[PDB]
Amino acid sequence: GSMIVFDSDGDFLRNGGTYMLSPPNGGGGILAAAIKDCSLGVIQHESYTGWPVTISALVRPTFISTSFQLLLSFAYIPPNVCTKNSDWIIKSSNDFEGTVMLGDDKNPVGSLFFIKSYDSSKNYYKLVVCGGRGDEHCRNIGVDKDENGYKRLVVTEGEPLVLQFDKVNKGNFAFESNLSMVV
Repeated sequence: GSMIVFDSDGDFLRNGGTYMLSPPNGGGGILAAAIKDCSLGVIQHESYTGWPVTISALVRPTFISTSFQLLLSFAYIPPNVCTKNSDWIIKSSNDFEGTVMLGDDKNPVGSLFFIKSYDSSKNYYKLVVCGGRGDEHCRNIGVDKDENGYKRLVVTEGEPLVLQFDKVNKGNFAFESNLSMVV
């Protein structure tokens, strides 16, 4: 059901806007870690505020609807030897149906996501990815641990990563320790 997404303040989510992903049920912020040349995988991690995400629809209205296919990119990544790009993309895995990675130097356009309602009462949302014609074989984005202890954002039919979208706090974000890659 097509409805407009709200940020944590109750304002309409803006197309092309940048928001801090804020899981209401704990676990920490969203950022990336190197997966060994090397590629960056999107992770959740305690004691990290995380990096803001820029959210853009394929059409140009001012506000985002749950029915819109979306491109997601980190508004910040640290200098690194893995990739120049920050677009979220889905890649296969020997451990999951898929995981959320960042595009390498040759794939600057990422995968298509939807923001779907999780709890209408509290304005909680989740991310889903679909295939085929655009809305087929849909899967949740959840969180799960890989062999090396990273809480990876994964494609799954299991319980999703629950989210709110916070307007960017310029303090919590710019903290130098928050801006370094997770090792």
